[PDB]
Amino acid sequence: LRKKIEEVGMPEAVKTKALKELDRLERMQQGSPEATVARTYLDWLTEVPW
Amino acid sequence: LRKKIEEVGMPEAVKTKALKELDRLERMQQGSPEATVARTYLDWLTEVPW
Amino acid sequence: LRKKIEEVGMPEAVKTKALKELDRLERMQQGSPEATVARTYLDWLTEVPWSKADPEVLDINHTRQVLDEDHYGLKDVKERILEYLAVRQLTQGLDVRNKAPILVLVGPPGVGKTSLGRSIARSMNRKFHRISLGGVRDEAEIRGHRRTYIGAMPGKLIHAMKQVGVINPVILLDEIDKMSSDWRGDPASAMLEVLDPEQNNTFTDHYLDVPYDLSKVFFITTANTLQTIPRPLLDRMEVIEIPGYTNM
Amino acid sequence: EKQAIARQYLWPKQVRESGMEGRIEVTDAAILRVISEYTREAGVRGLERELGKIARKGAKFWLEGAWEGLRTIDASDIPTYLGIPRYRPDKAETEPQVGTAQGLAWTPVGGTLLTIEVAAVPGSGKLSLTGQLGEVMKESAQAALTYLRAHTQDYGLPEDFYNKVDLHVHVPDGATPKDGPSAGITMATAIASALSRRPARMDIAMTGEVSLRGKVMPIGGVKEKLLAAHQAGIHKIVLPKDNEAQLEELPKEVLEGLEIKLVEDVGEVLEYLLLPEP
Amino acid sequence: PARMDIAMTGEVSLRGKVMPIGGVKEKLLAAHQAGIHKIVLPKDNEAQLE
Amino acid sequence: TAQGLAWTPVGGTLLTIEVAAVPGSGKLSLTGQLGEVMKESAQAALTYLR
Amino acid sequence: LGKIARKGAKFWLEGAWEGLRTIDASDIPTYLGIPRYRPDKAETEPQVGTAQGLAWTPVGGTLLTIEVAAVPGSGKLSLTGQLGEVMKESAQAALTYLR
Repeated sequence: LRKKIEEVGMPEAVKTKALKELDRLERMQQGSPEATVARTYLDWLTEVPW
Repeated sequence: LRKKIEEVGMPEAVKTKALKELDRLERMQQGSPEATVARTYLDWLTEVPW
Repeated sequence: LRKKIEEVGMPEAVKTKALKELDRLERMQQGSPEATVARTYLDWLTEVPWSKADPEVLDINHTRQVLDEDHYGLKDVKERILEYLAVRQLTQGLDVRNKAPILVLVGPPGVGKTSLGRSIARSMNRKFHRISLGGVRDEAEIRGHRRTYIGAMPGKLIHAMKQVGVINPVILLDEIDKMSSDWRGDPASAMLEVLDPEQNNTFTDHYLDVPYDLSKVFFITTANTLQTIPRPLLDRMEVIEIPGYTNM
Repeated sequence: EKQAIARQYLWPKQVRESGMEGRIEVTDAAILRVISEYTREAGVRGLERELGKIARKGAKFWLEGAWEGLRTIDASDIPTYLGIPRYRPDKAETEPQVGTAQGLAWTPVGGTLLTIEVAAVPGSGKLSLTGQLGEVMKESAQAALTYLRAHTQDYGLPEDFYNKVDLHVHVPDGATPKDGPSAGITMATAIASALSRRPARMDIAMTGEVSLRGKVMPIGGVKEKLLAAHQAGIHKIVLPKDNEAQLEELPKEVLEGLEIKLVEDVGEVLEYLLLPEP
Repeated sequence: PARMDIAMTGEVSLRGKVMPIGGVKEKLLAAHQAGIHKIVLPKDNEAQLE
Repeated sequence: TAQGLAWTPVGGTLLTIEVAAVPGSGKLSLTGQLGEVMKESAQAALTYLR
Repeated sequence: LGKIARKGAKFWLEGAWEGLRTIDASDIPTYLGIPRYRPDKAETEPQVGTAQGLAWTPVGGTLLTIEVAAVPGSGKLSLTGQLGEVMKESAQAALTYLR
């Protein structure tokens, strides 16, 4: 997830919140959407072209 | 069920999510939905034909 | 309650689920919700006797005599009943299977529906019951409330079974036109299911887990509105028009 | 086709329902009696229930007394099992009626006979649209009126009725259920019978479309109009001339009762449905 | 003035014809409680007199 | 004034019609939550009368 | 073209009459229905009543034979088709010319 952020050439107005959802980690997916919506929104951030 | 997740032929990520249903349980079987929600969801994705 | 399961005769599925809810016992029985709801399901099941029947009449002539003694036949409603029972003496394949509705009753408010049902239970030589349907808030007087914890309400049908001893009563279904439920989904589904002849043999509730075999039992139904009923309750529901009464 | 559905698959289903196998037997005009009498549906639901009730009365009448194992039910005694005719056995019997134009249409749960009735008063010259009409039946009626005002020497009418006869028109289902104003020669027949004060013939249904030169223009879905006439018991149908083309793709079972009198100018549908024409 | 103790049910047409009625015996249940001794009916529901 | 017979599925009941033929202009007045089919049969009533 | 194509698959796989096939004119109403629209509207024995405008339609143009029924009577002007006034304007204008 970290490399996908740093092989797209993004604005730092993106990479700020990219590193924010890199900060929001270490939680549950099986108990709640807590790292689900985190990782999937973050992968939206990765896979749109900059 | 932990016998059946093998036995219930499934795709790979579905087997994965089924083990995650296994892991979010094993602490609730008296439970108000926290047992029954993952128990009926394990029972559904065992009894859907793959 | 451990002795109770082989104290009371059972079918295999009732026996096995009784053994199951025996097994979830033998701890604290004042809290700890698996134990208390196992005790309730063990009582509501095992105190239903089995392996015995009412006399099932095979005689419309007996039936035509018995029914014509509480009110006096009323020239149309009797012989529709006699038709339904006439195919009951001509069950296909020599097994008593229905493949047919269960004679839901509508009429004016005040005619002898109770007299009809109990009179049938005499004429069919069966044990009458009537359980809670007319104006219910959730499937706990109609159907089951789901277990593994107490707060689950038993079946009033299971109460009629714990009150009866036998395997063929006449379960009255009163005023199903106002049957409501707080449970998402109609109990009319469990109506249209159970009335097909081989669906009661495998039937459960949310209160029932292993198939509580309701197999050998004729059912009957009353209500009092001519227009409004669920659409699945117009298959396997044989509406018989009941009239009011005049001066003679 | 309904009868053959019966004898091949339906009626043995019912006498296997009621356990009476090797006990009851059933004729030609028995099934044809249940068909032309005790249902006017558009499928075969009602026939399976009525054969159910024949099966149950067979259970009782064999039950309390069991003599015969070869019960023949013919077309003379079925009211023992079922009762009164709920319908006309024949719609060849319905006696030329005044304001009645037998419509043909397709109520989309099954073919109908949308009998428009129209009542002609004395009065001031005005059209009333009862039965919850849209504009559509008003303007087709207006077209039929303008055609008729082009031709008042024929129909006995005095030449200036339109100023002195108010019109009251009743339409069951007062909008187009098929979504089509295809009751043109229907309302032409109704209005010409209503204002001519002369009875429109029963037993010949008609369907079409009229326009202001006096033209029976073509319609859509000819098969379903012919099946509605075939279910609901009518025999002669009146269709536009511009449907010779749709007509000959029809599977030749469908065509085997019907007797079509093809028209294109509205004088020719109106020479057939009125016996006292002016 | 109309008449007394004579009641009625029936459908009229815009030609003015009695189109027959359904639930005849039921109407006589609700009506012949009210004791009205002469009730007028459509001609076609002699079919439910019998 | 004319009495109305009906069935009602609450148990049987009755009706009465009350008509005030007021000095007016042909313009039909209906009161008592009178249904549209009563309006149309009123049209047919006055029309049959015409 | 789809209906031609699918019935081509039908008449093929009942049993192949060939290895390569051909369809020319009037080998169509086998493969299709009745021909829905007759050929050019010239064929049609010119009508006593009505000529035929071209017209806009917001999903692209078409023809519109505007039928007119001169009905002997009072002296008025109706307009069926539930027109606006704008046709009554144009009808009265054309009528004025003719007057």
